[PDB]
Amino acid sequence: KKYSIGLDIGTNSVGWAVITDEYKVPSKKFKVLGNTDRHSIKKNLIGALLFDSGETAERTRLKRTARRRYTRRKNRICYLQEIFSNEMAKVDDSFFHRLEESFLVEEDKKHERHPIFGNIVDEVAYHEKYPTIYHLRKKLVDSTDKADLRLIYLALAHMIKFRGHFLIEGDLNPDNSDVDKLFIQLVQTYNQLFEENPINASGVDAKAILSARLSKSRRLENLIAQLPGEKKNGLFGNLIALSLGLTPNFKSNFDLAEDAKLQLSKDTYDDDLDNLLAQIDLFLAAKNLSDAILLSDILRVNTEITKAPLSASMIKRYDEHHQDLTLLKALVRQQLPEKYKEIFFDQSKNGYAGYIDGGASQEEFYKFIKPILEKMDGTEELLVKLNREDLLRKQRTFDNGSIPHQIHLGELHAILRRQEDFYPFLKDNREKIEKILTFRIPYYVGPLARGNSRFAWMTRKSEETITPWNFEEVVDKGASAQSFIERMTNFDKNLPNEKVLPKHSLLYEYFTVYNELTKVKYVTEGMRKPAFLSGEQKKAIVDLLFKTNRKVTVKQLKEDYFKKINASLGTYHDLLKIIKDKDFLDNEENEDILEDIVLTLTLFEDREMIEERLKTYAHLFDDKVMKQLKRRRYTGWGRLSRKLINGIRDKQSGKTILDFLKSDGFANRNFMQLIHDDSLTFKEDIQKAQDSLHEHIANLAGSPAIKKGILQTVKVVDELVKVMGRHKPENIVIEMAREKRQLVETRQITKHVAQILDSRMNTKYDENDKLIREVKVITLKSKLVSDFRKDFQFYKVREINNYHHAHDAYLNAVVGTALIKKYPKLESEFVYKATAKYFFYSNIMNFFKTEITLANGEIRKRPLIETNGETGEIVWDKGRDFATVRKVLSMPQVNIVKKTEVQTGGFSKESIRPKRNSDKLIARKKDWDPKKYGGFLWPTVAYSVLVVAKVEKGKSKKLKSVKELLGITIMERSSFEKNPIDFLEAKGYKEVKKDLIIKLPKYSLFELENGRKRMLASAKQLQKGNELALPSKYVNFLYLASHYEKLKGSPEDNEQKQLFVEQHKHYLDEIIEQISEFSKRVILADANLDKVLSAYNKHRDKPIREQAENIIHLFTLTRLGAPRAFKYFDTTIDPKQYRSTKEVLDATLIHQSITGLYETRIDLSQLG
RNA sequence: GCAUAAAGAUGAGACGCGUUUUAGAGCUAGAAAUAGCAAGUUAAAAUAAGGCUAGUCCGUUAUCAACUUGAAAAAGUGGCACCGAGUCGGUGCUU
DNA sequence: TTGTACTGTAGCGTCTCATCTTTA
DNA sequence: TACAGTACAA
Repeated sequence: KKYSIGLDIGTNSVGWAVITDEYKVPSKKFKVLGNTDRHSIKKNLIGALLFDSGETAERTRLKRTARRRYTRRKNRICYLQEIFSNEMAKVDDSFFHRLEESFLVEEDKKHERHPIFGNIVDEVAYHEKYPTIYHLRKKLVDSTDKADLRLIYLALAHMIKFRGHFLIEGDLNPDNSDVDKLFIQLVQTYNQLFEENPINASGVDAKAILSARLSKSRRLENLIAQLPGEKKNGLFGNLIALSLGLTPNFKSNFDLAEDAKLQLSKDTYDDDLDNLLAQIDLFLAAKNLSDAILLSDILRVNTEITKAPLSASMIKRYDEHHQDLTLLKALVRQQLPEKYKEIFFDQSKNGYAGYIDGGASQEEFYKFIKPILEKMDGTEELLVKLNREDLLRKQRTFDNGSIPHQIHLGELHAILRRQEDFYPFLKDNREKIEKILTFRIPYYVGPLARGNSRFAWMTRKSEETITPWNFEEVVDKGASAQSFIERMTNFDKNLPNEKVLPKHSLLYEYFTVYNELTKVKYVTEGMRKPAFLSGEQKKAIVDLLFKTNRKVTVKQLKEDYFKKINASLGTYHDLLKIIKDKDFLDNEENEDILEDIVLTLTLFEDREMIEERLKTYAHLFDDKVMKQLKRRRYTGWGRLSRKLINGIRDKQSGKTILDFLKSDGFANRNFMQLIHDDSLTFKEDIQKAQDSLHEHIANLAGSPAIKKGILQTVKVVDELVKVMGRHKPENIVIEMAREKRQLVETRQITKHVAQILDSRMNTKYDENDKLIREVKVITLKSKLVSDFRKDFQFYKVREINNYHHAHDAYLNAVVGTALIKKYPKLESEFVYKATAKYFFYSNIMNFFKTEITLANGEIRKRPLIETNGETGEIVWDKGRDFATVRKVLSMPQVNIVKKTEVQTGGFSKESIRPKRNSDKLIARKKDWDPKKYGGFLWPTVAYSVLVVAKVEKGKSKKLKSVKELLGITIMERSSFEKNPIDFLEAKGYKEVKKDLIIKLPKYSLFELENGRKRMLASAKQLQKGNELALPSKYVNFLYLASHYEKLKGSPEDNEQKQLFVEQHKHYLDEIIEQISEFSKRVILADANLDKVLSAYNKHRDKPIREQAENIIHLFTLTRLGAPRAFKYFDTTIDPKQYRSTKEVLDATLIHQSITGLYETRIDLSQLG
């Protein structure tokens, strides 16, 4: 009467089985609903549920940030146009409207088709004058003429729209660092500080380290070669620590005024050089070198002194492109005149035309043109330009990601500074335009929402619209920066209402050192029995050692104190070398505000909000010591709150928990032992400190991929309980996969299972016990059932069918129950040192084996009947039990369910196809007709919809009644579910029968003649749906065959398996018969099938291993799901696609429940 | 609990490309189908259609068999034993 | 004039910062 | 892998 549910959870499957206490799987007649004639169907209680993998929220987040970036960039351009509008209205007022209209075709425009100047002659004169935008930018930076206001807008908008990265946070200016040589300036500044003035000889110094990975192995030698040496690490002769600090902190080499540990930084050189900058320079020339190295790396050499180096570099790129284009054209004319048409005219060959007008990248163009350029002569400098990747370049390439925003800011500042005198409004709000360019939302502020986002945490002081100008007096940056951290650091697991402390808390580190000092016991001459460290001894250990040094050694008790009378307190040592007062550290009277200091230096990292938090302590401290504290910075958070640390007194000892850790006398108790005890009043308070599955699924943290596996397992268990007449099982057996995103997600998809199933299943209790254990949830490791498979010839072959999930589940259930009934006293080990446990798990399994062999090559015998022994009940019966297992594995009917899903995601594929006279193109925008503008293709159908209505076909318009499938794409889903009838009537259908509309998601199952099933992949595509239930003998033979010598068993055993697979060669022809019969009944791919037969016939002489391996490959023909392309020995067999859904409109639609036991068949041929 | 690993999540702020349509007067010999030649590097705009609480916000993760109640949330709906096994069949009790 | 049947398409490279988490 | 685009076949 009782039973047990076995489960095998995966990332793409949930295998379920129901066994009774003698390992048989029962079967029941289930009621069939619907309008078909069949009223009851026999089904076995074993099966699997398949689904598509659950996806992480990553891609959605990336596209969301891209959306926000485009919105904010368009807002930047709108701010700049708002600035320009009043004066633009006085000169060519339609200008911004033409720029907005630019995308439209010639007929859709409402102004002249030429955007910039609004007529042909001025537009072509402009494009002849400035071939690129960079010519215009350099002209506006350098020339001193009053320019047309439109050109000013074009340049400023081009800098503001595409504006470079923000990684370099210093206020870099390139014009002081344009030159590649700085050696003489650095050496002059050196010897006016270090009065030597030795004989010196100049040399270029920036590029010389750019030749290699920047390191001293070049530099010490080259700098001694530059300046005649009196030192080696402090010559100030282009030493690398001036260019970039060392990544490990190291003290100053030939220091200027004070000892300080230099570091690689772009955040602290404006502060940590207070050896001078708070008391007053080599470091000026040093930072000039520091700019110079990457600036020469990212700008080409400038021999003319211009204020716009980036525009000049791009002009140089353009000019060399033009020269090499002319040269290459002439050369391929005069040497290879038949290749000229292919290179410069055919735009699909990766030539020059395919590099400009086609879609070939620079690398593809180089790879194509290298043989052409090399087989010629006179093309040598072009070849070296190609080897340096500098041949026929473009002004906007993939490697413009190195330009910092400072260079664009310099060019924009130069343009405004030149042109302010002729247009006064440009001078009146130059700062505003520079702010538009330079502004970023801080990462700790997040989206600028008004309470309508689920991603925002910002709090605003006022309620005005946030522009880049009033951002500092509308956003409470302090509170927002706080909430950026507070939303992330979780509460403690015990009292989930208080935020945890920082890990560098004095209280938390006190807790840690006292916790792992509490259970330190010393055995010595002074006592005959071991005693733990008393509170005085723990005090002495902390006070002498921890409060002076971070490392620990307990031996001071034996060597000093008894005559005299993974632990650290790092923050105490830090604050003792900063404040340098031991009193104010040991003074607990202000320890709360000391923790406030630690908390603020943990919450905040941007410097002035740290100072903002230390305004309130200005009266405690003098100015230089907050200059010392602001440089300190703490990272990481403690695991438990302050209420558990200091907000509680025990009702028996009278002590706070940290007082026990400080002093619990002898018989010391640690933190965990304290809170696990109920005689001390902690456990009941923790239980008092403590309601839906769908949140319990989430706050048990992990990716949203866990939710599918766990939740489908839970719903399977719920419906399986419902199937058995609400009678709860006595066991549930869980695969755990303990001893690869699939495996780590799988282990997360198994860890939660025992908790959720035990909490859901066992819910009734009494006054004597607060849970009556009724459903023992067993946890098993995969090794157990894997050894059970490989030890009694129950081999799995994953390629044949999806029955292996259900079979694995059944195996989990049988070995789990048969394990705990043999060893009842070991419930507390499975039911909800490493080598010893490994040997335990290795030697537990042998009780199944009739013959047991030790690690001695000798024999012992075990009886056929296994018994518990504590009570004589039989728990395994060698014989009928193996017969039962083989019978269950050989069953042909297993409930395999593909979970039907309404598809969600992108509207279509992301590439934008060119224009065509086609109706399949999806409009990019409401007014943008794709016949003129192009659009997207491959839309994704959300779910199909069976309709039955009249359509007006024939040039004689009259109503033929029709019934056909229709694909409701993700774009149309909302407009369809709003009102299906009007949407269908807009699709042309007329007199739609509203009650006959059937929503069909993906993998909707239909049954056809001969029991041939098809899964609806879309309105225009089907999938295979049946399972080849190949008998157990053939799968055993195939596993023993395809792994022919990699089996690695003991010698005589693998040899007799060798002769067995040799002796049963006819199984190959029998499996060919099985696949041919199944594929002629259900797969209906004749050409692929007789290709398979012919390829099998032509390789009958091949060895058993290779033949069997290709037979394993052969099951891709009959597999459930999409038709795939497989290969035999030689031939690659392309799939027969099921590319028409006319076939299922007269079939039996099957509505399977999650277990698949409850069905609702709808015969579609009786509709319309 | 801490130290020593690794693998993975969730969120925010930025950058550079790419694609698309338009603008950058193509010339000559010609009924031309055309053929020769010249040119090519850049810009604007969009970058899920869109939505309304109109924010420098939100729009691709998760959830979803059918049927009966329920706006929704949700709740509810399907007899058993035995002999067999080509995707489940048969026989026998029961209302 | 419209159903099969075959080869072909399919947005991606980072960077700065936060916190977590499970399994050894 | 599910559409799409050419190119047979009615």
